[PDB]
Amino acid sequence: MKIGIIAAMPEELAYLVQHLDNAQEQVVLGNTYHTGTIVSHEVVLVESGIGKVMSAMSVAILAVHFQVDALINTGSAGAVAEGIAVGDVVIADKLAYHDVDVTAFGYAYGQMAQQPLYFESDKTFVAQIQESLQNWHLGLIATGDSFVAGNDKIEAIKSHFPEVLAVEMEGAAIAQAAHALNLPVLVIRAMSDNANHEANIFFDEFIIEAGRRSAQVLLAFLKAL
Amino acid sequence: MKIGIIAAMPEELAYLVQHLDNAQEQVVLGNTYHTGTIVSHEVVLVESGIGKVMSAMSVAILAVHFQVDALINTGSAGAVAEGIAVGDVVIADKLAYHDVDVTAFGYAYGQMAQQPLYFESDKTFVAQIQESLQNWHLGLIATGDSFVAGNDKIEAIKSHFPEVLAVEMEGAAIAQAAHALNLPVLVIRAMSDNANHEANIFFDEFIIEAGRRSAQVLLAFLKAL
Ligand SMILES: Nc1nc2c(N)ncnc2[nH]1
Ligand SMILES: Nc1nc2c(N)ncnc2[nH]1
Ligand SMILES: Nc1nc2c(N)ncnc2[nH]1
Ligand SMILES: Nc1nc2c(N)ncnc2[nH]1
Repeated sequence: MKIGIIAAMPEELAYLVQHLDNAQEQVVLGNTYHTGTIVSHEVVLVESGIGKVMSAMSVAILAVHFQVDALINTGSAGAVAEGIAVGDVVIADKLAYHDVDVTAFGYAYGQMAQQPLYFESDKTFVAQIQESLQNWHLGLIATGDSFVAGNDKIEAIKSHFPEVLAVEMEGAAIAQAAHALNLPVLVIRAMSDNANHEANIFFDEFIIEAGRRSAQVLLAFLKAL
Repeated sequence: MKIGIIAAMPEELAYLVQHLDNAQEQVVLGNTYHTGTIVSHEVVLVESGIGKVMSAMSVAILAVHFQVDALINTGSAGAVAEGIAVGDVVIADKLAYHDVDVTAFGYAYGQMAQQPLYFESDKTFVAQIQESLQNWHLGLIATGDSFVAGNDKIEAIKSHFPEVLAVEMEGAAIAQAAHALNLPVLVIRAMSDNANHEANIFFDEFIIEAGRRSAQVLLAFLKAL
Protein backbone atom coordinates (compact mmCIF):
# COMPACT_ATOMS: atom_id res chain seq x y z
CA MET A 1 0.00 0.00 0.00
CA LYS A 2 1.00 3.53 -0.90
CA ILE A 3 0.24 5.44 2.35
CA GLY A 4 -0.75 9.11 2.59
CA ILE A 5 0.34 10.66 5.91
CA ILE A 6 -1.32 13.87 7.05
CA ALA A 7 -0.44 16.26 9.86
CA ALA A 8 -2.08 19.62 10.46
CA MET A 9 1.04 21.55 11.46
CA PRO A 10 4.70 21.55 10.49
CA GLU A 11 5.80 20.54 13.98
CA GLU A 12 3.74 17.39 13.57
CA LEU A 13 5.31 16.39 10.24
CA ALA A 14 8.96 17.38 10.85
CA TYR A 15 10.15 14.16 12.47
CA LEU A 16 8.62 12.07 9.67
CA VAL A 17 10.20 14.22 6.96
CA GLN A 18 13.55 13.46 8.67
CA HIS A 19 12.87 9.72 8.27
CA LEU A 20 11.79 9.90 4.63
CA ASP A 21 14.07 7.97 2.22
CA ASN A 22 14.61 9.14 -1.39
CA ALA A 23 12.62 12.19 -0.44
CA GLN A 24 11.17 14.34 -3.22
CA GLU A 25 8.82 17.31 -3.03
CA GLN A 26 5.96 18.04 -5.36
CA VAL A 27 4.00 21.27 -5.16
CA VAL A 28 0.30 20.85 -5.87
CA LEU A 29 -1.96 23.85 -5.77
CA GLY A 30 0.26 25.68 -3.36
CA ASN A 31 1.05 22.97 -0.96
CA THR A 32 4.04 20.66 -0.72
CA TYR A 33 3.67 16.89 -0.88
CA HIS A 34 6.68 14.82 0.13
CA THR A 35 7.18 11.49 -1.58
CA GLY A 36 9.53 8.64 -0.87
CA THR A 37 9.58 5.62 1.41
CA ILE A 38 9.57 5.10 5.15
CA VAL A 39 11.00 1.75 6.20
CA SER A 40 10.15 0.31 2.79
CA HIS A 41 6.63 1.73 2.52
CA GLU A 42 5.75 4.12 -0.29
CA VAL A 43 4.41 7.25 1.40
CA VAL A 44 3.21 10.74 0.61
CA LEU A 45 3.54 13.25 3.47
CA VAL A 46 1.66 16.51 3.71
CA GLU A 47 1.15 19.32 6.21
CA SER A 48 -2.51 19.99 5.48
CA GLY A 49 -3.07 23.15 7.45
CA ILE A 50 -5.47 23.42 10.39
CA GLY A 51 -9.12 22.48 10.60
CA LYS A 52 -11.85 20.56 8.80
CA VAL A 53 -11.53 22.16 5.37
CA MET A 54 -7.74 21.99 5.08
CA SER A 55 -7.81 18.32 6.24
CA ALA A 56 -10.49 17.37 3.83
CA MET A 57 -8.68 18.94 0.88
CA SER A 58 -5.44 16.99 1.67
CA VAL A 59 -7.34 13.73 1.82
CA ALA A 60 -9.02 14.46 -1.52
CA ILE A 61 -5.71 15.35 -3.20
CA LEU A 62 -3.91 12.35 -1.71
CA ALA A 63 -6.73 10.14 -2.99
CA VAL A 64 -7.32 11.61 -6.43
CA HIS A 65 -3.87 12.86 -7.42
CA PHE A 66 -1.48 10.57 -5.56
CA GLN A 67 -3.79 7.56 -5.64
CA VAL A 68 -2.94 6.47 -2.12
CA ASP A 69 -4.33 3.23 -0.69
CA ALA A 70 -4.52 4.22 2.96
CA LEU A 71 -4.11 7.18 5.29
CA ILE A 72 -2.45 7.80 8.64
CA ASN A 73 -3.17 11.07 10.48
CA THR A 74 -0.72 12.14 13.22
CA GLY A 75 -0.22 15.05 15.58
CA SER A 76 -1.10 16.67 18.87
CA ALA A 77 -4.38 16.92 20.77
CA GLY A 78 -5.79 18.12 24.09
CA ALA A 79 -6.25 15.58 26.90
CA VAL A 80 -9.69 15.58 28.52
CA ALA A 81 -10.29 12.13 30.01
CA GLU A 82 -9.45 10.56 33.33
CA GLY A 83 -6.00 9.03 33.38
CA ILE A 84 -4.73 10.81 30.30
CA ALA A 85 -1.51 12.69 30.99
CA VAL A 86 0.16 15.35 28.88
CA GLY A 87 2.61 13.38 26.74
CA ASP A 88 0.38 10.30 26.46
CA VAL A 89 -0.69 8.84 23.10
CA VAL A 90 -4.29 8.17 22.08
CA ILE A 91 -5.14 5.79 19.24
CA ALA A 92 -8.63 6.75 18.02
CA ASP A 93 -10.83 3.67 17.72
CA LYS A 94 -13.76 6.11 17.15
CA LEU A 95 -14.05 9.61 15.92
CA ALA A 96 -16.96 12.06 16.03
CA TYR A 97 -17.63 15.79 15.76
CA HIS A 98 -18.39 17.67 18.95
CA ASP A 99 -19.55 20.81 17.11
CA VAL A 100 -22.14 19.49 14.64
CA ASP A 101 -25.87 19.98 15.10
CA VAL A 102 -28.28 18.73 12.45
CA THR A 103 -30.65 17.47 15.15
CA ALA A 104 -33.53 19.39 13.55
CA PHE A 105 -33.78 16.49 11.06
CA GLY A 106 -33.45 13.75 13.67
CA TYR A 107 -29.72 13.10 13.48
CA ALA A 108 -27.87 12.45 16.76
CA TYR A 109 -25.99 15.45 18.13
CA GLY A 110 -22.55 15.47 16.48
CA GLN A 111 -23.74 13.51 13.45
CA MET A 112 -23.23 15.26 10.13
CA ALA A 113 -26.10 14.89 7.64
CA GLN A 114 -25.77 11.80 5.41
CA GLN A 115 -22.94 10.50 7.62
CA PRO A 116 -22.61 8.06 10.53
CA LEU A 117 -22.29 9.56 14.03
CA TYR A 118 -18.99 7.67 14.54
CA PHE A 119 -16.15 7.03 12.13
CA GLU A 120 -13.36 4.65 13.05
CA SER A 121 -9.70 4.04 12.50
CA ASP A 122 -9.34 0.91 10.39
CA LYS A 123 -9.72 -2.12 12.66
CA THR A 124 -6.78 -4.05 11.28
CA PHE A 125 -4.47 -1.03 11.61
CA VAL A 126 -5.63 -0.55 15.21
CA ALA A 127 -5.02 -4.20 16.06
CA GLN A 128 -1.50 -4.02 14.62
CA ILE A 129 -0.46 -0.79 16.29
CA GLN A 130 -1.71 -2.00 19.66
CA GLU A 131 0.67 -4.92 19.26
CA SER A 132 3.58 -2.64 18.37
CA LEU A 133 2.74 -0.32 21.26
CA GLN A 134 4.97 5.29 25.67
CA ASN A 135 1.79 5.40 27.78
CA TRP A 136 -1.16 5.07 25.54
CA HIS A 137 -4.94 4.81 25.40
CA LEU A 138 -7.55 3.51 22.96
CA GLY A 139 -10.77 5.41 22.52
CA LEU A 140 -12.76 8.32 21.18
CA ILE A 141 -11.24 11.53 19.82
CA ALA A 142 -13.78 14.30 19.28
CA THR A 143 -13.21 16.84 16.52
CA GLY A 144 -14.30 20.45 16.12
CA ASP A 145 -13.32 23.57 14.19
CA SER A 146 -12.31 25.13 17.50
CA PHE A 147 -9.27 25.08 19.75
CA VAL A 148 -10.62 23.97 23.15
CA ALA A 149 -9.26 26.12 25.98
CA GLY A 150 -11.58 26.07 28.95
CA ASN A 151 -13.28 23.69 31.35
CA ASP A 152 -16.65 25.03 30.29
CA LYS A 153 -16.03 23.85 26.73
CA ILE A 154 -14.59 20.52 27.89
CA GLU A 155 -17.67 19.87 29.99
CA ALA A 156 -19.92 20.83 27.09
CA ILE A 157 -18.15 18.28 24.90
CA LYS A 158 -18.30 15.60 27.57
CA SER A 159 -22.01 16.14 28.05
CA HIS A 160 -22.43 14.92 24.48
CA PHE A 161 -19.61 12.34 24.49
CA PRO A 162 -18.87 11.17 28.03
CA GLU A 163 -16.21 8.73 26.85
CA VAL A 164 -14.16 11.31 24.92
CA LEU A 165 -10.43 10.96 25.53
CA ALA A 166 -9.00 13.91 23.59
CA VAL A 167 -10.07 16.83 21.42
CA GLU A 168 -8.62 18.35 18.27
CA MET A 169 -9.52 19.95 14.95
CA GLU A 170 -9.05 17.42 12.16
CA GLY A 171 -9.51 13.76 13.09
CA ALA A 172 -13.17 13.24 12.31
CA ALA A 173 -12.82 15.42 9.19
CA ILE A 174 -10.01 13.24 7.91
CA ALA A 175 -12.02 10.12 8.76
CA GLN A 176 -15.18 11.52 7.11
CA ALA A 177 -13.21 12.29 3.94
CA ALA A 178 -11.38 8.98 3.99
CA HIS A 179 -14.65 7.05 4.36
CA ALA A 180 -16.29 9.02 1.53
CA LEU A 181 -13.33 8.26 -0.74
CA ASN A 182 -13.22 4.63 0.33
CA LEU A 183 -9.87 4.68 2.12
CA PRO A 184 -8.89 3.10 5.45
CA VAL A 185 -7.43 5.55 7.97
CA LEU A 186 -5.54 5.35 11.29
CA VAL A 187 -5.70 8.36 13.62
CA ILE A 188 -2.96 8.85 16.22
CA ARG A 189 -2.36 11.76 18.61
CA ALA A 190 -0.02 12.66 21.48
CA MET A 191 -1.25 15.06 24.21
CA SER A 192 0.25 18.55 24.33
CA ASP A 193 -2.17 20.16 26.77
CA ASN A 194 -5.35 19.68 28.82
CA ALA A 195 -7.64 21.81 26.66
CA ASN A 196 -8.20 24.04 29.70
CA HIS A 197 -7.80 27.76 30.34
CA GLU A 198 -4.03 27.43 29.86
CA ALA A 199 -4.27 25.22 26.80
CA ASN A 200 -2.69 27.64 24.34
CA ILE A 201 0.28 28.14 26.66
CA PHE A 202 1.04 24.46 27.09
CA PHE A 203 0.32 23.73 23.42
CA ASP A 204 3.06 26.27 22.53
CA GLU A 205 5.53 24.65 24.92
CA PHE A 206 4.88 21.03 24.06
CA ILE A 207 3.81 20.98 20.42
CA ILE A 208 7.23 19.76 19.25
CA GLU A 209 7.32 16.88 21.77
CA ALA A 210 3.79 15.88 21.09
CA GLY A 211 4.35 15.98 17.34
CA ARG A 212 7.41 13.82 17.72
CA ARG A 213 5.80 11.28 20.11
CA SER A 214 2.86 10.75 17.76
CA ALA A 215 5.28 10.40 14.83
CA GLN A 216 7.37 7.84 16.75
CA VAL A 217 4.29 5.71 17.25
CA LEU A 218 3.51 6.02 13.52
CA LEU A 219 7.05 4.90 12.67
CA ALA A 220 6.82 1.89 15.01
CA PHE A 221 3.58 0.99 13.24
CA LEU A 222 5.19 1.20 9.78
CA LYS A 223 8.16 -0.91 10.90
CA ALA A 224 5.74 -3.70 11.80
CA LEU A 225 3.32 -3.26 8.90
CA MET B 1 -12.73 29.80 -18.10
CA LYS B 2 -13.68 26.23 -17.28
CA ILE B 3 -16.14 26.71 -14.34
CA GLY B 4 -16.73 24.21 -11.53
CA ILE B 5 -20.28 24.49 -10.13
CA ILE B 6 -20.99 23.04 -6.70
CA ALA B 7 -24.27 22.43 -4.89
CA ALA B 8 -24.64 20.56 -1.61
CA MET B 9 -27.85 18.70 -2.44
CA PRO B 10 -29.41 17.14 -5.53
CA GLU B 11 -32.36 19.53 -5.44
CA GLU B 12 -29.89 22.37 -5.82
CA LEU B 13 -28.14 20.91 -8.87
CA ALA B 14 -31.13 19.43 -10.76
CA TYR B 15 -32.15 22.52 -12.71
CA LEU B 16 -28.56 23.08 -13.88
CA VAL B 17 -28.16 19.46 -14.98
CA GLN B 18 -31.28 20.05 -17.14
CA HIS B 19 -29.50 22.97 -18.84
CA LEU B 20 -26.22 21.16 -19.45
CA ASP B 21 -25.32 20.73 -23.16
CA ASN B 22 -23.34 17.69 -24.39
CA ALA B 23 -23.67 16.36 -20.89
CA GLN B 24 -21.34 13.56 -19.80
CA GLU B 25 -20.86 11.98 -16.39
CA GLN B 26 -17.59 10.95 -14.85
CA VAL B 27 -17.43 9.05 -11.58
CA VAL B 28 -14.50 10.04 -9.39
CA LEU B 29 -14.02 8.36 -6.06
CA GLY B 30 -17.68 7.59 -5.70
CA ASN B 31 -19.16 10.82 -6.77
CA THR B 32 -20.54 11.94 -10.11
CA TYR B 33 -19.13 14.93 -11.96
CA HIS B 34 -21.15 16.27 -14.88
CA THR B 35 -19.26 17.82 -17.76
CA GLY B 36 -20.44 19.81 -20.73
CA THR B 37 -21.29 23.41 -21.48
CA ILE B 38 -23.87 25.86 -20.22
CA VAL B 39 -24.59 28.68 -22.65
CA SER B 40 -21.15 28.20 -24.22
CA HIS B 41 -19.17 27.93 -20.97
CA GLU B 42 -17.25 24.76 -20.19
CA VAL B 43 -18.54 23.58 -16.81
CA VAL B 44 -18.20 20.73 -14.35
CA LEU B 45 -21.20 20.21 -12.06
CA VAL B 46 -21.14 18.29 -8.81
CA GLU B 47 -23.44 17.58 -5.89
CA SER B 48 -20.84 17.68 -3.14
CA GLY B 49 -22.81 16.41 -0.21
CA ILE B 50 -23.56 18.48 2.90
CA GLY B 51 -21.18 20.36 5.15
CA LYS B 52 -17.63 21.67 5.37
CA VAL B 53 -15.77 18.46 4.60
CA MET B 54 -17.86 17.36 1.61
CA SER B 55 -17.63 20.92 0.14
CA ALA B 56 -13.93 21.11 0.60
CA MET B 57 -13.34 17.76 -1.09
CA SER B 58 -15.38 18.81 -4.19
CA VAL B 59 -13.39 22.01 -4.51
CA ALA B 60 -10.11 20.09 -4.25
CA ILE B 61 -11.18 17.53 -6.88
CA LEU B 62 -12.54 20.21 -9.22
CA ALA B 63 -9.23 22.06 -8.88
CA VAL B 64 -6.76 19.19 -9.06
CA HIS B 65 -8.53 16.69 -11.31
CA PHE B 66 -10.72 18.84 -13.55
CA GLN B 67 -8.38 21.83 -13.52
CA VAL B 68 -11.18 24.36 -13.30
CA ASP B 69 -10.45 28.09 -13.45
CA ALA B 70 -13.29 29.34 -11.27
CA LEU B 71 -16.08 28.16 -9.01
CA ILE B 72 -19.74 29.01 -8.52
CA ASN B 73 -21.57 27.64 -5.46
CA THR B 74 -25.39 27.59 -5.54
CA GLY B 75 -28.25 26.43 -3.36
CA SER B 76 -30.57 27.19 -0.48
CA ALA B 77 -30.00 28.94 2.83
CA GLY B 78 -31.89 30.21 5.88
CA ALA B 79 -32.95 33.86 5.99
CA VAL B 80 -32.00 35.72 9.17
CA ALA B 81 -31.75 39.43 8.34
CA GLU B 82 -34.26 42.24 8.24
CA GLY B 83 -36.01 42.50 4.90
CA ILE B 84 -35.04 39.06 3.67
CA ALA B 85 -38.07 37.03 2.62
CA VAL B 86 -38.31 33.32 1.98
CA GLY B 87 -37.70 33.02 -1.77
CA ASP B 88 -35.25 35.93 -1.92
CA VAL B 89 -31.71 35.56 -3.31
CA VAL B 90 -28.55 36.55 -1.46
CA ILE B 91 -25.26 37.13 -3.29
CA ALA B 92 -22.48 36.70 -0.71
CA ASP B 93 -20.03 39.58 -0.90
CA LYS B 94 -18.48 38.17 2.33
CA LEU B 95 -18.39 34.82 3.95
CA ALA B 96 -17.36 33.76 7.45
CA TYR B 97 -17.80 30.86 9.87
CA HIS B 98 -20.19 31.32 12.75
CA ASP B 99 -19.01 28.16 14.55
CA VAL B 100 -15.23 28.60 14.72
CA ASP B 101 -13.39 29.52 17.91
CA VAL B 102 -9.61 29.74 17.90
CA THR B 103 -9.76 32.87 20.06
CA ALA B 104 -7.34 31.30 22.56
CA PHE B 105 -4.55 32.31 20.14
CA GLY B 106 -5.89 35.80 19.48
CA TYR B 107 -7.89 35.16 16.32
CA ALA B 108 -11.24 36.93 15.95
CA TYR B 109 -14.26 34.78 16.78
CA GLY B 110 -15.19 32.90 13.59
CA GLN B 111 -11.68 33.13 12.15
CA MET B 112 -10.05 29.80 11.36
CA ALA B 113 -6.35 29.55 12.25
CA GLN B 114 -4.05 30.68 9.41
CA GLN B 115 -7.05 32.12 7.54
CA PRO B 116 -8.70 35.53 7.17
CA LEU B 117 -11.89 36.16 9.18
CA TYR B 118 -13.77 37.00 5.95
CA PHE B 119 -13.58 35.39 2.53
CA GLU B 120 -15.32 36.99 -0.43
CA SER B 121 -17.02 36.14 -3.67
CA ASP B 122 -14.80 37.36 -6.50
CA LYS B 123 -15.38 41.10 -6.94
CA THR B 124 -15.64 41.05 -10.71
CA PHE B 125 -18.17 38.18 -10.62
CA VAL B 126 -20.22 40.09 -8.03
CA ALA B 127 -20.19 43.26 -10.12
CA GLN B 128 -21.38 41.34 -13.19
CA ILE B 129 -24.15 39.41 -11.51
CA GLN B 130 -25.50 42.54 -9.87
CA GLU B 131 -25.86 43.97 -13.36
CA SER B 132 -27.65 40.86 -14.62
CA LEU B 133 -29.90 40.83 -11.56
CA GLN B 134 -36.10 38.16 -8.33
CA ASN B 135 -35.70 40.12 -5.07
CA TRP B 136 -32.15 40.00 -4.01
CA HIS B 137 -29.62 41.20 -1.44
CA LEU B 138 -25.85 41.63 -1.24
CA GLY B 139 -24.07 40.81 1.97
CA LEU B 140 -22.68 38.34 4.45
CA ILE B 141 -23.54 34.63 4.53
CA ALA B 142 -22.35 32.86 7.68
CA THR B 143 -21.40 29.19 7.51
CA GLY B 144 -21.44 26.43 10.11
CA ASP B 145 -21.52 22.64 10.29
CA SER B 146 -25.01 22.92 11.76
CA PHE B 147 -28.53 23.32 10.43
CA VAL B 148 -29.87 26.43 12.21
CA ALA B 149 -33.39 25.88 13.55
CA GLY B 150 -34.11 28.20 16.43
CA ASN B 151 -34.15 31.86 17.37
CA ASP B 152 -31.66 31.18 20.13
CA LYS B 153 -29.10 30.00 17.57
CA ILE B 154 -29.90 32.85 15.18
CA GLU B 155 -29.35 35.39 17.95
CA ALA B 156 -26.10 33.68 18.93
CA ILE B 157 -24.88 34.01 15.35
CA LYS B 158 -25.98 37.62 15.09
CA SER B 159 -24.19 38.50 18.30
CA HIS B 160 -20.96 37.64 16.48
CA PHE B 161 -21.99 38.89 13.02
CA PRO B 162 -24.71 41.53 13.30
CA GLU B 163 -24.81 42.07 9.54
CA VAL B 164 -25.39 38.40 8.65
CA LEU B 165 -28.06 37.95 5.97
CA ALA B 166 -28.35 34.16 5.73
CA VAL B 167 -26.93 30.98 7.21
CA GLU B 168 -25.95 27.65 5.68
CA MET B 169 -23.41 24.84 5.86
CA GLU B 170 -20.94 25.20 2.99
CA GLY B 171 -20.30 28.72 1.71
CA ALA B 172 -17.32 29.74 3.79
CA ALA B 173 -15.86 26.22 3.44
CA ILE B 174 -16.05 26.45 -0.33
CA ALA B 175 -14.55 29.95 -0.20
CA GLN B 176 -11.78 28.84 2.20
CA ALA B 177 -10.90 25.95 -0.12
CA ALA B 178 -11.14 28.08 -3.25
CA HIS B 179 -8.83 30.73 -1.74
CA ALA B 180 -6.30 28.09 -0.64
CA LEU B 181 -6.26 26.63 -4.14
CA ASN B 182 -6.08 30.05 -5.76
CA LEU B 183 -9.48 30.04 -7.46
CA PRO B 184 -12.09 32.81 -7.67
CA VAL B 185 -15.53 31.84 -6.37
CA LEU B 186 -19.07 33.27 -6.50
CA VAL B 187 -21.53 32.20 -3.79
CA ILE B 188 -25.27 32.45 -4.46
CA ARG B 189 -28.22 31.28 -2.34
CA ALA B 190 -32.02 31.47 -2.39
CA MET B 191 -33.93 31.41 0.94
CA SER B 192 -35.93 28.29 1.79
CA ASP B 193 -36.68 29.03 5.43
CA ASN B 194 -36.08 31.41 8.34
CA ALA B 195 -33.67 29.21 10.29
CA ASN B 196 -36.18 29.25 13.16
CA HIS B 197 -37.95 26.54 15.15
CA GLU B 198 -39.84 25.48 12.02
CA ALA B 199 -36.82 25.64 9.73
CA ASN B 200 -36.69 21.94 8.89
CA ILE B 201 -40.37 21.97 7.93
CA PHE B 202 -40.11 24.89 5.56
CA PHE B 203 -36.77 23.68 4.18
CA ASP B 204 -38.54 20.41 3.19
CA GLU B 205 -41.36 22.29 1.48
CA PHE B 206 -39.31 24.87 -0.37
CA ILE B 207 -35.97 23.24 -1.10
CA ILE B 208 -36.88 22.60 -4.75
CA GLU B 209 -37.97 26.22 -5.34
CA ALA B 210 -35.01 27.64 -3.58
CA GLY B 211 -32.63 25.36 -5.48
CA ARG B 212 -34.20 26.42 -8.74
CA ARG B 213 -34.23 30.17 -7.96
CA SER B 214 -30.54 30.15 -7.06
CA ALA B 215 -29.80 28.14 -10.23
CA GLN B 216 -31.77 30.62 -12.36
CA VAL B 217 -29.63 33.45 -11.06
CA LEU B 218 -26.51 31.40 -11.85
CA LEU B 219 -27.76 30.82 -15.40
CA ALA B 220 -28.48 34.53 -15.91
CA PHE B 221 -24.92 35.20 -14.75
CA LEU B 222 -23.45 32.70 -17.23
CA LYS B 223 -25.51 34.14 -20.10
CA ALA B 224 -23.89 37.52 -19.47
CA LEU B 225 -20.38 36.27 -18.65
N1 LIG C 1 -27.43 7.51 16.90
C1 LIG C 1 -26.37 6.63 17.02
N2 LIG C 1 -25.96 6.10 18.16
C2 LIG C 1 -24.92 5.27 17.93
C3 LIG C 1 -24.07 4.46 18.75
N3 LIG C 1 -24.29 4.37 20.13
N4 LIG C 1 -23.08 3.75 18.15
C4 LIG C 1 -22.87 3.83 16.82
N5 LIG C 1 -23.64 4.59 16.04
C5 LIG C 1 -24.64 5.33 16.53
N6 LIG C 1 -25.58 6.18 15.99
N1 LIG D 1 -2.60 19.84 20.39
C1 LIG D 1 -3.90 20.30 20.46
N2 LIG D 1 -4.52 20.75 21.54
C2 LIG D 1 -5.79 21.11 21.18
C3 LIG D 1 -6.93 21.67 21.85
N3 LIG D 1 -6.92 21.95 23.21
N4 LIG D 1 -8.05 21.92 21.12
C4 LIG D 1 -8.09 21.67 19.81
N5 LIG D 1 -7.06 21.15 19.14
C5 LIG D 1 -5.91 20.87 19.78
N6 LIG D 1 -4.71 20.36 19.38
N1 LIG E 1 -10.23 40.78 13.00
C1 LIG E 1 -10.72 41.25 11.80
N2 LIG E 1 -11.66 42.18 11.68
C2 LIG E 1 -11.90 42.41 10.37
C3 LIG E 1 -12.80 43.26 9.65
N3 LIG E 1 -13.65 44.14 10.32
N4 LIG E 1 -12.78 43.21 8.29
C4 LIG E 1 -11.96 42.37 7.63
N5 LIG E 1 -11.12 41.56 8.29
C5 LIG E 1 -11.07 41.53 9.63
N6 LIG E 1 -10.32 40.82 10.55
N1 LIG F 1 -31.65 25.93 2.96
C1 LIG F 1 -31.03 25.97 4.19
N2 LIG F 1 -31.56 26.38 5.33
C2 LIG F 1 -30.61 26.26 6.31
C3 LIG F 1 -30.56 26.50 7.72
N3 LIG F 1 -31.63 27.02 8.43
N4 LIG F 1 -29.40 26.22 8.38
C4 LIG F 1 -28.34 25.72 7.74
N5 LIG F 1 -28.34 25.48 6.42
C5 LIG F 1 -29.45 25.72 5.69
N6 LIG F 1 -29.75 25.57 4.37
